[PDB]
Amino acid sequence: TPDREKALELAVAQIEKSYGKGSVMRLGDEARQPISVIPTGSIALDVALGIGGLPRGRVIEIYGPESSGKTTVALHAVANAQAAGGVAAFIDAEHALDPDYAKKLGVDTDSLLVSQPDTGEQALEIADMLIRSGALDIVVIDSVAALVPRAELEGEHVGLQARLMSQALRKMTGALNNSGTTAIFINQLRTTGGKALKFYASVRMDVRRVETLKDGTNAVGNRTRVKVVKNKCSPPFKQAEFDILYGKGISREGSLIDMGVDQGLIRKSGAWFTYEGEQLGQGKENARNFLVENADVADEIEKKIKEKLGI
Repeated sequence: TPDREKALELAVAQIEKSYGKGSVMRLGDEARQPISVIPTGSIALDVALGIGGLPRGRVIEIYGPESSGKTTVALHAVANAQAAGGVAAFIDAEHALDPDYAKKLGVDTDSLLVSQPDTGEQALEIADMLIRSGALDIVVIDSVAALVPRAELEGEHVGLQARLMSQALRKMTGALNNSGTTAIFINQLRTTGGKALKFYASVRMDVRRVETLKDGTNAVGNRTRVKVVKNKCSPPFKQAEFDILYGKGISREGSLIDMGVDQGLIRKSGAWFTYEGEQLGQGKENARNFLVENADVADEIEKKIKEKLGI
């Protein structure tokens, strides 16, 4: 129906105009690639997000159970944002951060601004102050659930934690868009996904442990799964798997191999992984180990995956 196709295009454009880009997409669409994004530390996840990383100037939510990897994911966003010359902040109401781990996976913890605020509103106001400066590239709020309202802490009104977020998220959303600063809210499952946060966030990611990685006999890490349940920057509902190795973090090299074979850029002659006629290793671990020992080939593979895809 040629007469229908135009009407459909028109309707889509009218929606796209009056509510902003990404208000409607076909799930098979290619993503519109931004100038800069914050890579996540896994290329598989970067591809699931469409735009190759987390968007700038937007509210991001990352949630999952305890021991899920959601904080690891947020810490890689901090590492990479820093690695590109950015400044980072970490508003903490959990008191759980491990800086040694943070450092190993790549965070410049010395330069990391940290705040341990007294109330939930103090946390968001301080976040807003930092954002409105224009000097921050990323701010992580850990976590939504821990943000206790002042009235409740002072003894003095029941569901005003929801009223608190709504108020602040409206104010914060404008501040983030102007500054180009990404705000990451970490949230726990067992509030569930915020309430206001669920609707203000441009990207929502659901993070979970799938299975224990076998280090011969002992556990060296976890296979992690992430579904992008909400995505205003690129078609949603895509998922990715990657490895989080204890003490090291997300195995970048492991994820290059996974997306490597997925995209045909890496072939398999039996248990051997092959790239460009050369061999990477027998089994996944040798191939992974090879790529960390050979940064140049890992970057070449990373380059070729991005190019074959959107970016």
